[PDB]
Amino acid sequence: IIGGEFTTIENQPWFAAIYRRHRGGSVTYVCGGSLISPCWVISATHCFIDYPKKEDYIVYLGRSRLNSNTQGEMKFEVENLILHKDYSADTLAHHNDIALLKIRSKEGRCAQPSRTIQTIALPSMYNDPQFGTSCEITGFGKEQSTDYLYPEQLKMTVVKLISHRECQQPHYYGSEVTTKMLCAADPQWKTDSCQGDSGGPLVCSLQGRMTLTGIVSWGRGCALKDKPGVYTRVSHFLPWIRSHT
Ligand SMILES: COc1ncc(-c2nc(C(=O)NC(=N)N)c(N)nc2N)c(OC)n1
Repeated sequence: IIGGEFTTIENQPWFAAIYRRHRGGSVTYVCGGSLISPCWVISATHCFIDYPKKEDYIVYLGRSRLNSNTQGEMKFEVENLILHKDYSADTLAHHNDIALLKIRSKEGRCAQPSRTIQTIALPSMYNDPQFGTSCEITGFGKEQSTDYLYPEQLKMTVVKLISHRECQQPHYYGSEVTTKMLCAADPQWKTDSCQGDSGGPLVCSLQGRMTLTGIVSWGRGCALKDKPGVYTRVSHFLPWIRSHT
């Protein structure tokens, strides 16, 4: 997250931190996700496509920090790793950049909800906010594009929905963007998601309800003029989400 502000897990209690085991026992951060039900986290397929084996991954919930334990957190193995059959990688774009992780603990359990651990609602079918709507994004990704390190503390910021007609322009992303994608950005290009934020939530207030409108997917740079952040448009995948769960 370029710009924005620091936060803790209580503000975004559905945020999931996804890590990978290494040969030689290193554990590195991979991607954010969102708890949509006690046993299901949702995320981006591109996060996992190079290491598509479930035993390599660990999911944490209720965790506000990258390399220290947060009081109250729950740790899971991935019982099930579901990548979208129609995934494709463009030069920038990712199509169908959506994945599901089934989580179960060493003791064999799913998430118990708490002050630090809650679910996020999914949108109603094909129902998105108007462009110009402010939504919020969360993740452990870089604070600047040049940074080598990821922040140790979870961050969030605000970006505004951009119309497809507008994202569709050349000047912008041209045809790279599709109707199964959304674009969002700061009017000044002052704040954005960046590397490390992929798979995390884009949450919008919809009918007085906090709703998972998008999943951080791609962009050209972070926080640059005419290069919004691109998000998997969740309201176009509900049957996929419903079937595989
Ligand atoms: C050298 O150009 C370049 N720079 C950054 C990314 C980049 N962007 C994002 C992202 O989400 N950006 C955004 N929302 N604005 C991401 N999660 N990860 C990445 N590595 C990239 O993509 C290959 N290319």
